[PDB]
Amino acid sequence: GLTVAQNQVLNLIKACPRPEGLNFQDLKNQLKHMSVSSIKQAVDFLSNEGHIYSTVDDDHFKSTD
Amino acid sequence: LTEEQRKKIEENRQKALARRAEKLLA
Repeated sequence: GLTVAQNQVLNLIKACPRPEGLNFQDLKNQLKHMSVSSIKQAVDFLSNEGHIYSTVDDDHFKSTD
Repeated sequence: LTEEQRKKIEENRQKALARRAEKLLA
């Protein structure tokens, strides 16, 4: 039940293979159509639903998929 | 990554997979 924007965020996280995952700057770099609040909300939703988790700190994310 | 960082990441990975299972099961 993902919005278009949540799916876009999730796809970017899925595509980063680094063990610490991608970071919030990587999301801002790519998601140039989205407000910072929308990116943050999508990260919250994805994290609450178990699609992603934070890794080395609260600004880095990896997907469970 | 350091030992400690890998330990924390794996704990986080398991917490998230747990949340996912709960959502898939509800």
